[PDB]
Amino acid sequence: SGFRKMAFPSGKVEGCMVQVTCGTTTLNGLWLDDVVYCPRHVICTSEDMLNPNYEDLLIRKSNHNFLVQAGNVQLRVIGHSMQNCVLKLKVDTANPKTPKYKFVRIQPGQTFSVLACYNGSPSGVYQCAMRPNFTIKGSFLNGSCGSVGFNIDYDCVSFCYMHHMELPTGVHAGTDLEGNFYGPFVDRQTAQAAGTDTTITVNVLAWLYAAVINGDRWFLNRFTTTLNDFNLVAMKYNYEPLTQDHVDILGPLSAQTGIAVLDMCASLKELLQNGMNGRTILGSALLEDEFTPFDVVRQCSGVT
Amino acid sequence: SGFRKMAFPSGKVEGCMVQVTCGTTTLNGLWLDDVVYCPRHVICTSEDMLNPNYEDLLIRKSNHNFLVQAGNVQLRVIGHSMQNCVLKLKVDTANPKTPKYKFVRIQPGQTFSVLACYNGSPSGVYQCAMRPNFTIKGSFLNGSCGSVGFNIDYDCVSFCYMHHMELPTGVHAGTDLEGNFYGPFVDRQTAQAAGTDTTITVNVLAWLYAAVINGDRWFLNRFTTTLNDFNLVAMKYNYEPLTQDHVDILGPLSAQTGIAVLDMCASLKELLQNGMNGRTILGSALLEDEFTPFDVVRQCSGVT
Ligand SMILES: CN(C)c1ccc(N(Cc2cccc(Cl)c2)C(=O)Cn2nnc3ccccc32)cc1
Ligand SMILES: CN(C)c1ccc(N(Cc2cccc(Cl)c2)C(=O)Cn2nnc3ccccc32)cc1
Repeated sequence: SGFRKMAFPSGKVEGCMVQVTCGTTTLNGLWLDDVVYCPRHVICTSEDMLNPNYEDLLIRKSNHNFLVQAGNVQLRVIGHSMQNCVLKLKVDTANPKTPKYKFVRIQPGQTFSVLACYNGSPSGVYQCAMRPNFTIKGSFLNGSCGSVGFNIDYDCVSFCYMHHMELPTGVHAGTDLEGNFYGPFVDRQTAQAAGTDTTITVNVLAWLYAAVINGDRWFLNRFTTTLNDFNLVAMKYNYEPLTQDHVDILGPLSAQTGIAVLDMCASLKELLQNGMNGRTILGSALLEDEFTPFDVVRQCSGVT
Repeated sequence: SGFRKMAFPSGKVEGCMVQVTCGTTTLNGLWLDDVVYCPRHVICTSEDMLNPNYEDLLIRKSNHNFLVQAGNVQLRVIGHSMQNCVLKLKVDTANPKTPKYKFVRIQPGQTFSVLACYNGSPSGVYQCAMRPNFTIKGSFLNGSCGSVGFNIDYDCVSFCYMHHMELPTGVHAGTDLEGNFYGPFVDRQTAQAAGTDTTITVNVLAWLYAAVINGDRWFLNRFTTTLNDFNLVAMKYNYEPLTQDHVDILGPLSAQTGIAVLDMCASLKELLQNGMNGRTILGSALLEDEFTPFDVVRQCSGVT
């Protein structure tokens, strides 16, 4: 028992982290096979970021201007192309540490692990989620750009995120591994409003199921609710609407605990209307939404 | 910016994880050089755990009874010995993935990353701390025994913990890599009272410094305090006493923010006496104590 904000083992991803330098800008790159993926803003100076024409700035760059260093050894750039907001640097050597991989674009509410890197070197690993407003509440400093977000299914690493920027509000924005930004964000230094940060309702419910599985049962009440009634309360508290798909997704946790999904909803409704009253759930004083139902089942069953 | 419960990259430790089977018991082992370290209770059945005589149970075991599997390949056991509550299985092959390593016994208040494993396979990685009562609030299931807690300083992995058991209260107990249990715990299935779980005061202060560095400043007040006055309040709230050593340890964070340690103490004193009032600090509704001053400086500076 015990419930932790658990990240995937980062080893498979550490072996892909490289350093990319273009001009005076140094950031991180992901080396899978003979291609190095990195944020296209590697070609910019901090002054270029105000109003960049990436296609124009790119014409002034050749293969020999992109310095790729894997560990302490230089890689040879034999090609370069821009795909949306990422650069694909073709190197002459396939990464001998390349895991089985997929590039997946995740939806808001989905969680993933981030391996924060500086100069191609992994600094740390933490678990976070794509917010309903397409930002991530990460921990990134200058030089972390090109750090990736990922999931693992046994041996296959599914890359879902690459870090690009910190919005003025301290939140983070990035792309999927095809260069497409999550949400309406652009790689331009202009104030971009993040949007309403709603709570991922299905994930809070999953986390209430994890709490019951792990012994924390104080919040369990004698009430039930309907999806329509619950959603009225959820709207009021800036919680995402709960759908019948979310109810089905919570089926396996509902079976394991014997608590019907709408009974757990009524419990959640009371926690929103009454508060925690100085109490905790899984050592937390707030309702946690960065654990999906798949994450709870995974952590509670011991998937490796 | 952004502050996350960040774990060390787990790659160096994943390459040391092996599966140890003795009789019908299967748990994890740490393979460094030609030695596999594992909990001595690998020789027990769940019935033996009630009243085990490890030295007696051990006489009935030979090298060929300890099945060590690294990935999908078996390792040859050429020796075995018991050191306190750990078994050292001498194998005929040195781990080719052995990192630079140290075995260190940590003090309460210190944090480390745990790589939760099942059958020698890493399942996840999370950051936790040795509590003042020598337990860890981990996330372990049956079969996780032998999972290790560690720190990294560039390339040297300092192993500090090996998981042994879950106390009836859902908390965890284990040893250092020399087989010595943290605290008064014994590898025997008898109810063991964990002891008072106090808050690591120096770590809460470090985390308040991280919040100021990351923009959360609402809790900053116009007051100061003395160590003696602060400790009166800290005692009342089951917080560890703050020493002059802790004040010195918070020096670099006090310099970086311009907030004197006793001014931050007065801020902490008010948070304890008044509560958060429905507000958050670094996205948390409670005072976080599982980040040391070294962890804050590390995460805020970008150590790789
Ligand atoms: C390449 N170049 C010199 C450069 C320089 C600065 C940036 N920016 C500013 C910026 C640009 C574009 C858009 C928006 Cl909203 C902000 C970042 O936000 C980069 N960044 N990412 N995570 C960070 C955490 C802390 C500090 C900086 C961080 C990008 C590129
Ligand atoms: C080898 N053998 C068959 C065996 C079987 C059971 C255990 N015990 C019981 C136990 C023994 C000793 C002391 C105390 Cl307080 C409890 C554990 O606590 C083992 N364990 N570790 N983390 C866990 C999380 C969930 C479930 C079990 C977990 C140890 C050894």
